[PDB]
Amino acid sequence: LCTHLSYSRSLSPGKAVFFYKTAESDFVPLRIEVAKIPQTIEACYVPPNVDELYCRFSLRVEANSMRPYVCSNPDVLRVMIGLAQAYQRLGGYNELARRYSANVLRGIWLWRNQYTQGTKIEIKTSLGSTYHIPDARRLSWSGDWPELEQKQLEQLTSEMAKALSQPDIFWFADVTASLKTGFCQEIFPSQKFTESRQLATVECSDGQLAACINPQKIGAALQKIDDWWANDADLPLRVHEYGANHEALTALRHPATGQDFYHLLTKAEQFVTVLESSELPGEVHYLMAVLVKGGLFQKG
Amino acid sequence: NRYFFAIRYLSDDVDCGLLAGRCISILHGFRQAHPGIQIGVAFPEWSDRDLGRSIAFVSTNKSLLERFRERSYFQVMQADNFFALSLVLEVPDTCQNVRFIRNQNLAKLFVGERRRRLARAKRRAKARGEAFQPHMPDETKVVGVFHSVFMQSASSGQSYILHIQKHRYERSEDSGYSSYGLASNDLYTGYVPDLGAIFSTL
Amino acid sequence: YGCSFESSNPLLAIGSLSARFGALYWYQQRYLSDHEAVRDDRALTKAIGHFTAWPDAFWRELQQMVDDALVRQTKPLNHTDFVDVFGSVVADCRQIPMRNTGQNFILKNLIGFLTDLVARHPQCRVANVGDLLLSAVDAATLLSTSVEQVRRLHHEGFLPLSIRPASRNTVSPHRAVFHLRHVVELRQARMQSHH
Repeated sequence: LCTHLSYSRSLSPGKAVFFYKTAESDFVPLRIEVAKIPQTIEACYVPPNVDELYCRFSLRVEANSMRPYVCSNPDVLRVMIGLAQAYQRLGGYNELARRYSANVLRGIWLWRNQYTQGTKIEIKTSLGSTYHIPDARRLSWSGDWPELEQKQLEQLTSEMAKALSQPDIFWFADVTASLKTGFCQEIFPSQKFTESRQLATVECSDGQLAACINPQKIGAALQKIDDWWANDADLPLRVHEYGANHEALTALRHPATGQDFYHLLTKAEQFVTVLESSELPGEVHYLMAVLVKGGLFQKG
Repeated sequence: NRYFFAIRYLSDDVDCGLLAGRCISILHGFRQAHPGIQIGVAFPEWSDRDLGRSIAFVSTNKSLLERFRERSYFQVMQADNFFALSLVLEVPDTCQNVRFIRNQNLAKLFVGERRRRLARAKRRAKARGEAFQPHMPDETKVVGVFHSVFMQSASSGQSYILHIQKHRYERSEDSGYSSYGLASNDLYTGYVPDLGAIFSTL
Repeated sequence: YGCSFESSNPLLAIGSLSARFGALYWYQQRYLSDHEAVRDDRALTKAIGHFTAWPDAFWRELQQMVDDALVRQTKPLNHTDFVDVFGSVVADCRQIPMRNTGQNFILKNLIGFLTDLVARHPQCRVANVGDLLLSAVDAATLLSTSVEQVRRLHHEGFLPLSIRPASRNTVSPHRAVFHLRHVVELRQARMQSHH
């Protein structure tokens, strides 16, 4: 290893905002009511006579895991470059793109608000494509998707596979979903972290406030595609260097097992050798996923 | 002209909101056996931060209050060293009164209440034959401090919360207590002495 | 001195001698609490009649104390210790020396009961019986396995931990931390054998 090594993030959303349409104007925000009772109570629900609620966010994808942002060691750099390319030319970006793409179309980024009478998801991109999932309530992590839907997963996978692997393509997606709702259904936006509770909003250009979901909360949902441990797929974990599992309060790739990122980072010379003899194993899939969610890998 | 007795909780881990609810339920059951009675509930350890670890009952009929004290629940809880009980004695003549009014208006702070109110309003319009056209209020309200008591429903499948406020007494009219020995904002006037005094007895 | 029985309808009428000895020891501490009066014959003589309606009496003894416990409740049940309601009846199952269910018939009936108890009390908004907390040494007994195996089972994620401990500390075997309904279900799901 070496003293300085960093990657930046290769995939990121902006934030999500809730709103509805009227006959008089196209963008009316969903608002939150507060009573000072400081120590307050507050509430948010769809108001009477609005039949459906809209949620929207934007996504940029960048081929930025091909090269270290900073590296202080010429030998570490030579290897990391050789590895990313050794992988790229055998495929594998398709696999990562398939996993990311599946999560967008499924709709899990809606977290606790998935319980609707029918959710429709529409996607537009900067290359001129449009995708349409008429009903997002039925698509599993594991299983065969119904016809015409399986197909759009392949088409979206292809655009993203490119966005992740070739530079100088400026790829944007614009994701809007519609929630068909109940009579006065409660809505669950992001909460504020404090030292009673408060909810998060954003300001509109006209001064009104609106309910929202934070950027990283959308992001945490998209990248939850780690099921390469213990030969038991279950449900996937949010990619983490130690395999953290918040629900059970544990860690699946505890350093004690030799299965964490840092042990694996030191075997790069051996992986490149294998790729040259090539089948891609779980060990290199994990590593590539972490490099995409870049951060500090230092003080070796 | 007034008699009382008090109960204190001995255990440091006691949940006041859960436990207080049982004493009220007993009072209610007693009220059902003998409709023509009046017994008030007081909180002599009331604070702005918490409800307190003690409860007291106040009335005017000594012989009736003794009968209440003899209810089996209280006797069991004492025997197992959960409760400390006092005897019935006369209320001191050197104190001030408080109301302990309960406020159902606070229900409107929660989504479930608004949903029910509107569902009824829609249906109610059919008699009028006009289109359902509801009109909502503004974004800011101000309310006073209140504490919660956990309550079970009477012969049904529900549970809910009582919201208690404390108001200072002002004298007028004649009295009456609600089924829970609580006061109402209107047309249910009564009061209790604020016996935070002489509490060294338990 | 020997067993030699046929038409053994009572649960005390079958088995190896060690089990037959253990069953009597258990009966004695639990129902002959009166101080020794060297009624060595008479004191134990009654144990056989006692067991003749066992398949239908043991459960009532357990049911009685669910209700008497309930009416003395002071905390919401999901922070209440299993022991506060059932009084270590589980630990007593360890006086018979055998570990498996098909031979240790006292444990077999206690589990039967607890499975039914959970079954008639499904999860809802207000906590109820079945959400009580067990300690590590208790799951080991109900799951018919040693304690270290429970730690391994936790580490792999087969069951959740409900109480958040402080940092730079450890949770001891005596601390109450798993929900009853979680243990009953896991056992049916992945702990059965030919025993």
